[PDB]
Order: sequence, then structure tokens, then C-alpha cells
Amino acid sequence: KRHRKVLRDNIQGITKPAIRRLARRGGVKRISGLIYEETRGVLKVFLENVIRDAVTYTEHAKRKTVTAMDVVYALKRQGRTLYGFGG
Amino acid sequence: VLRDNIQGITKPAIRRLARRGGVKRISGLIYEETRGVLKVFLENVIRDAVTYTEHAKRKTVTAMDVVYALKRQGRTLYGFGG
Amino acid sequence: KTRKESYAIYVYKVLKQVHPDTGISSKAMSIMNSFVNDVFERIAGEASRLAHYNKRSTITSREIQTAVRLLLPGELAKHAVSEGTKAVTKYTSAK
Amino acid sequence: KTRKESYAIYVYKVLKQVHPDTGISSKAMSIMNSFVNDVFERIAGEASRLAHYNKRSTITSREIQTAVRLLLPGELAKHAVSEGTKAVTKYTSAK
Amino acid sequence: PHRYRPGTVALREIRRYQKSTELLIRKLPFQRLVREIAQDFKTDLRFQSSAVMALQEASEAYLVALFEDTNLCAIHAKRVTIMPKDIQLARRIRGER
Amino acid sequence: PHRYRPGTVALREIRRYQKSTELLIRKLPFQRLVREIAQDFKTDLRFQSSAVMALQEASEAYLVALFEDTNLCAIHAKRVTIMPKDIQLARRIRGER
Amino acid sequence: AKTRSSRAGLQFPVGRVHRLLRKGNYAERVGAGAPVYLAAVLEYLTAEILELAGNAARDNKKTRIIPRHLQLAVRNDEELNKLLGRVTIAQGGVLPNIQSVLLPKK
Amino acid sequence: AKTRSSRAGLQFPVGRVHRLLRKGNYAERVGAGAPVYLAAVLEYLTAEILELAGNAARDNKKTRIIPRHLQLAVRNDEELNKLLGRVTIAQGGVLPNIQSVLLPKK
DNA sequence: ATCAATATCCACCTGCAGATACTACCAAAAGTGTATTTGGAAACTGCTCCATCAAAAGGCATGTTCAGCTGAATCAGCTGAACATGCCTTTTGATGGAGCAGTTTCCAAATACACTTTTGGTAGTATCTGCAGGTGGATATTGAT
DNA sequence: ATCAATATCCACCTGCAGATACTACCAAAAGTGTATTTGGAAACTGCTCCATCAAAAGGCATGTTCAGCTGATTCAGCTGAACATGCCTTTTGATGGAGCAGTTTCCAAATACACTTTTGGTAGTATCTGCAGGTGGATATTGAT
Ligand SMILES: [Mg+2]
Repeated sequence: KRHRKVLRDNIQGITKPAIRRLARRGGVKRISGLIYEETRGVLKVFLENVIRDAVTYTEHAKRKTVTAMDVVYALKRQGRTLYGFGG
Repeated sequence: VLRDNIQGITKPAIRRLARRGGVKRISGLIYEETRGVLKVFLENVIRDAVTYTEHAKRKTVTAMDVVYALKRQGRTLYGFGG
Repeated sequence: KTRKESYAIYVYKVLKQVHPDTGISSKAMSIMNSFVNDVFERIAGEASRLAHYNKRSTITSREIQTAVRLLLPGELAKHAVSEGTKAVTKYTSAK
Repeated sequence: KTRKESYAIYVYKVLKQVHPDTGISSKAMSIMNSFVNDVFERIAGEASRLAHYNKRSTITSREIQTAVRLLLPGELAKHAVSEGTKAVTKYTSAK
Repeated sequence: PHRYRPGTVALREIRRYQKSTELLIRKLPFQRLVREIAQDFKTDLRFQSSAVMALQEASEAYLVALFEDTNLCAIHAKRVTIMPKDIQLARRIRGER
Repeated sequence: PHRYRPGTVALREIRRYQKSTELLIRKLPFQRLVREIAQDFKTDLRFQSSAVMALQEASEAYLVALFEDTNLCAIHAKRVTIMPKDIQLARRIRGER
Repeated sequence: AKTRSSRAGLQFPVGRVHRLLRKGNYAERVGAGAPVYLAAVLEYLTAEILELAGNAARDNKKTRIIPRHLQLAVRNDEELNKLLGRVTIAQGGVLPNIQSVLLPKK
Repeated sequence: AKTRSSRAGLQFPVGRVHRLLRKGNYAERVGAGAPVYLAAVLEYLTAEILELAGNAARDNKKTRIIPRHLQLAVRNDEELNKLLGRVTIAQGGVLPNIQSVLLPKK
């Protein structure tokens, strides 16, 4: 491979409107303007936790690819069991 | 002086617990709410402990029965075995 | 081309039994498959622990039974226990 | 009559290295014992799962290590891991 | 002719009870309540002494902690007085409801 | 010239999004975010696309549920507007701290 | 020439369930009635969920159960909702539910 | 004869740990270092706690560690508290803590 | 109430995605049958330790009084919802190779079995001491004025 | 402010509950030497599917406008905190007996092994159909007035 794009600030792809939709699914009518940064933070923490575990499984298997099963097993450890992807 | 056993969990004992939990002022209706809550807690745990007892073909609930019930209800307790 | 097993065909049999003109999408089946694996693992685990707690080396239908009463809630437990008792009785008498 | 095992003495030996002039109540020791049994089960349990996910028949130190990483918070993990790799090194070299 | 202000003894008891670890429910009433409840699951039961003890430690830990969350819920609604709704909210959010 | 009153479109959306099941975060942005976070833990990693999808389904289900609890926290405070303090109270009671 | 499933009156696969108990290392030994009893419980639960999911499919004028219908089944049933209270059904959505104070007027 | 613990430089029973692993149905088989590693981890964690619980004894002018000292040790350390976050230490009480709004005015 | 702008609900249609189908085939199953191993129920029984209860301890049910908290009413300021508007970013569909995952050989490692050595739990009798619980008097805190 | 009621602090003393110490002991692990079984890295290579490139579908960013929500202020009234102690429930300690736990037995059921059969998966190429997403057309909801 030649070159490899730098990833930064991607947390900002979780847009104001996408966060409003999730609120809505969650039954929220009115949303303070500070909610959006707070939600980004909370999402970042959730992902760090689940990806860390998922990647740990990947490495323990000696792979370079994160499988759906790595994520499913990480989700199970963390008490957030997911059906629909192989477990 | 005929009286349900739940009521032996008295106002001043419920007040003491609250206090340990940092509570300053307490609505009067709390005492009945707290008894309801305690009853459900004990039901869920005792049900599971007894189920351990029945399994071991015993008539005595051991502390290990309780400790195992607490573990699977996500309330792991230390100091009574296991 | 490694063979990947699932409970799909059985889920489908049981589906035809209860809703004879109803289909199921593969994603819906995937979840049904997960659900069976999940409950299997959870019953089998309780049974595992239970055996150990009682210094038994063997998991019998009696261990499974308790694991069912520990794991499932009231009414589902009552009925699951019928159908498992029923099946073991009918299994023993069928030879 | 039946001998009732415990980690108590090993806990007590370690107390003395860590705090040679300090003692420990009966109840406190029982808690330290629960603690060791609990962490034992948690780590083994995670390790078992790891082996199974990876279709392996064996629980080696790599599984115990990965287990520790997954169970322990940050710094505790890191120091726990180094103490674990340490003891295995020393053990191999020793005849 | 001397009286303590509302909430002064309340604070005093918070400091006292936070500092200690005795159980705060009387043993006997709790013992009966345990047995009563166990009777609906199986009759003619006996309880090790340590079994009843373990149940008490657990319940009080549980209730104490539920009052912490409850108290946070009252404070959230700009109050200082715990109410059943605060206990309800805490239990709902804990996923007990 | 015409207008809905504030809250009318908001309820319209609640009914709409509660009726459907599509993911509500855009796919690619979410993907980058995954790859960024993973990269910080470990370089030269790839992802099965269903892995990313598993994360997205888990992430949105988590966040939607958090907003119900949050929304219950505002309502407890006699408000209808969720604020950061509501998210925080939800997460403390949930044991996420 | 008869399977243990047909011996027990079950659609679910007893041999398979026996096999999966052994290789999962739950205990040294696995009794003969265990995979029978377990396979039945599994069948009982999956039947219960399909019955209710099928109804949700029909209530939406559909013929093919999809995950939304499984979610409606589970979440509308107190006991299934509790059994699966820490599980997430991909593509299931949530139940319609708006809190009262949020609605218009008084 | 010389104990595997002494070989590994450990106060914690490598042998017992090994055995407890076999008769635990964790896997078909068990490598030679797994119990060594596991036992070190347990010793380590035990020490850390005794270190801090002893420190608590000291503060309260005591030489015998009681449950209260394990509780104060565990809940005043962010990491131990997280590990023991769904665990109740019998006879531990709670950390002195009063929400500031409940303090009287100056 | 009336009018009307806008959203919502049908119903009907049509391409095609993805679901049900089927015929060939097979490896890994599950089943069958006979040989050998043993786990745990079953039955007697010894000794904790659990229920019961009398006497000794002491915490709580009671009602009165009023501080100060909760919640209703009111209002200004300004946050956040709605919407119009310009277009950037994601989505969708079609082409190159890193790495996964499936086969096989081979020894480094774990199991097994039996043996021989020690350690760790218990009990026995006694051996020891940290500290909870009580005293006294100095000082802090709270509340009345 | 002062003044006094009461809570809180520190020091010192003391009896014993609960700790550490001990030796027999013996029994049961854990470790030591010999023979057996088995797992999984390394070496190799088919081939899935992940990363990475261009064209088409529509959601995002931004500024403007004002509805109505939040949070401050005030205040009446209701409701929970504080209070004194004789009174009744819990605690402490004394004593039979239920049952749990220790032990030995023996057999029904489980493990093991070896052909024998069945079946659940996939793969190749075909064949069917539920419904998503388009249209237009009839009815509901909302907000101005
Ligand atoms: Mg980075």
C-alpha cells in the first residue's frame, strides 16, 4: 500500500440532526443545545469500551481483521448482548 | 396486637438506612414504599436460594444457597463463603 | 467451504406448526438463531454451576430443570418445565 | 470432619510481607477469601470463553493474560500482567 | 428550654451512621419477614444463622444504595425531601421496572 | 405563509421514528469514527463490514434507550427539555459511574 | 432406525443438543435426559416467540416475520421482555410510547 | 521436592490453582504456566488490597484489619472500586459523603 | 364554530431482491450395538447447630408543636423549534489483492498412572492481646437572647 | 455580641472475645519419576471479501424569526423534624432434637470403541413472490381567525 489517509475529528460526523433523530426515537420532544456535545462524548466512551474489547479478541486470535464475532463477544461481556450478527 | 411482619421493618429502622445513604429529610409515604421495595428484593433472592435448597434435597437454606442467589441476581456478597 | 450449522430448519418446522402461512426473513431467522444459542448457553451455564455447587460431575435433566426455574420467569418457567418433563418421560418410555 | 480449604494462609503470608505488624479479623479474612475465589472464577471464566471462541482445547497463560486484560481496569491490568509474565519467566528458568 | 432545629439531628445521624457498619434493622423482625416470604416457596424450611445474616447484609446494602440514588433524584428535582417518585425513578432507571 | 407551533413537528418525528427501524446515523461517518477509535488502540486493522454494522446497531440502541432514561429525568424535574444534567443523572443511576 | 427427537416427540434436534453440551465443557458427564429436556425447553420458547411474532406480522398485514415483529412480540410480553431484558434485537426499533406531559393542550 | 510456588517465587499455591482449574470444566486441557500466571495475578491483587486496607487501619489507629478497612480501601481507589463495582463487602458500611446542598447555610 | 394549508392515509401497481425450490452429493454427523467403568442414590447414624423459650435489656410508638420546605402563581428574558435556502457529502455499483481460513506433517507439551513426600486443615489444649466500652474533664457547636 | 445546653473530643484503664500459637496426625493433596496421547504453530495455497478507487441520490449547514419554556421571585400553607419515657418487643442465653453431613455400598447409567446409516449443509442453476417504493386520489390534522 502507498499512503494512508489521516483520520481526525470524525466524532463530528455524528451530526446535530442524526442526534435529534435518536432523541426522537427515544421519545424526546425538546432538546437543549448542549445535548449534542454531551451525546458525542457519551458515544465516544461507549465505542472505546466496546472496540477495546473487540480488538483485544481480534489480537488474541492473531488476526488483523475485526470480525462481527469479535464485536458480538465484546458486547456480550459488557452486558449489551446483540442478536442478528452471529451469536 | 395482631400485625403483619413487614411492619416490623419500622419507621426508625428505615430512617436509619436512609441516613446511612445521606438522606436528610423524608416524606411520610416513603416508609410504605420502602417496605414494598424490600419485599420484592427478598422475594427474588429467597425464591432463588430456596430453589438451590430444593435442588440439594435439603430442608435448610444454607448461607451458600443465599450467596449463590445473590451472585446470579448481580448482587455478589463477600464474607459468607464461596 | 466449512459447514456452518444453525437451528434454522427446526425454527422453521416450529414456525409452520404455529403459523402455517407465515414466512420468516433471513435476518429474523438470524435473531431466532441467536436467541436459541443464547438461552442454550444460559441454561447450560446455570446447570454447570449448580452441578459444581453440589459436587456432582454429571448434568442430568434434573440439573437442567433447576436451571430453567432459576433462569426463566414465572409462567414461562412453569410451562417450559411441563414440556421438558413431558419429553423426558416420553423419551424413557420410548424403548 | 471433611477438610475445608481456603486461601486464608496465603492471604496471611502476603499480609505479613505487605504489613508485618498488621493483623486481620475473621470476617475480614473471609472477605479476602471470597475476593480470591471471585476473581479466580471471573478470570478462568473469561479464559474458558476465549479458548472456545478460538476452537482450542487448552487454557494457557495467553488466555489468562487476555482474560486479565478484558477483566481488569487499566493500571491494575498492566501491573497484574507484568506480575504474571514475571512469575512465568522465573518459573521456566528455575530447574 | 432548648430545642434542635429541623435537620440538625438529621445531619448528626448521617455522620453517625456513615461512620459505622452495624446493621440498622432489628434482627428478629427481619428474620420473621424472611421466613414468611420463604413459606410461599416451600413449607417446613429452616435457615442457617449465617443465611439469614447474609440476607440482611445484602438487603441493607441494597436499600442504603437505593437511598443514595433516590436522594440524587430528589436533588435533581430541586428538593431535599425524598419521595416515592424519587424511589420510582431510580428503580426505573436501574432497570428494575 | 404558514407555520406549525413549536412541538408539533417534534411529536410528528417521535411518531415517525418510533414506527420505523432504520439506523439514524449516516453509515460512512459512523464508519470513520469506528476506524479512528480502533486505530488509536491498534494500527493496520481492518473490519468486516458486518462488524461495523453490529457496532452501529448496538450504539444506536444504546443511545435511544439512554434518551428515554434522560427524558424521564427531565420530566422528573418538571421540564420537557432534556439537558446534560439529565444525561448525567441517568448514567450515574445506571452505574455507568 | 429412529431418532431421539422422534422418540421424545420433538422437532428440535436432541443429538445436536447432546453434542453441544459435551463440547461446551459444562461438566464431566452429560446424562441422557438432559439434552432431551433442554431441547424441549428450547422448542417451547421458540414456539412462544414465533406465535407472538406471527401475530405482529399479521397485525401489519405481512406474511413474512421480520425483526421488527420479533421486537414487538418480545417487548409487548412481560415475561419475554424480562428474559431478554439485556438483549438487543438488531433492526427491531422501539415500542411507540410518548410520555403524557409531552402531548398538546391540558 | 520443591513447590511450584517457590520455583515461581510466589506465596500463592500454584498447585492448588492448577487443580482448581482442571476440576472447573474451564477447558479439556490446561497448560503448565496458566496456573503460575493466574496465581501471581491473585497474589498481586491480594497485596494491593491488603496494602491499602492496612493503610486504612493505620489511619483509624488500628493494627487488626476489619471489613470496614477493606471497604474504605476498595471504594477510595477508582480501579479497585470498578472491579468490585457489583460486589458488597459484608460489614463495610459506606464512605462518609453528604451532598453539598444538604449542608446548613454559613 | 369557518377556511385552507399541509400532512396522512388509503389503494393499486410493478420490478426485482431475496426467498422458497430441487437435484446432485457427501462428510460429518447421529444412530446402533457390545464391552467396561463408576457416580451417586440409598441407607444407617453421629453430632452439630437450629427452633424454642424464659429472663434480662432497651429501643420505639405515641401526639404535640411549628420551622422551614414544597409547590402554586406570576413573569421576563431568551433558548430552541420551525423553516427557507444553497449545496457538500453520502450513497450506490463496479474493479484490484491482503489475509483468512482450510489442509497436513511432526514434535513439544499435556495427560495418565502409580509412587513417595509434605503441607495444610483440625483439634486439642492452652496461650495471648487489641480494643470496645466505660470514666473525667477540656473544648466545640448550636441555639437562644 | 453573651451565655448555656449539650454534643464531641481525647486520654487512660481494663476484662475477654477473638485473636495468634502449637503439635499431633494423618490423611489427602502436591510433587516426583515412567509411558501415552494429543494439540496446535509452520509451511503452504485456494479464494473470500476488504480496501480503494469513479457517478448519482438527498440530507446537512446556516441565518432568521418568535413561541413558549425555563428558572427566578415570592409566598401561603402543609407536613415532616424534633421532642420525653413508660411500655412492649427484641436480645441474650439455656437446652432438647431435626437434620445435615460423613461413610460405605453396589448398580443403573455413562463412557468408550467400531461399523452402519442418516442427514443436515452447499452448490449449481433454476423458478417463484412478498412487498418496497412509485403514483395519484380521498380524508385527517392543525392553526389562523
Ligand atoms: Mg488517531
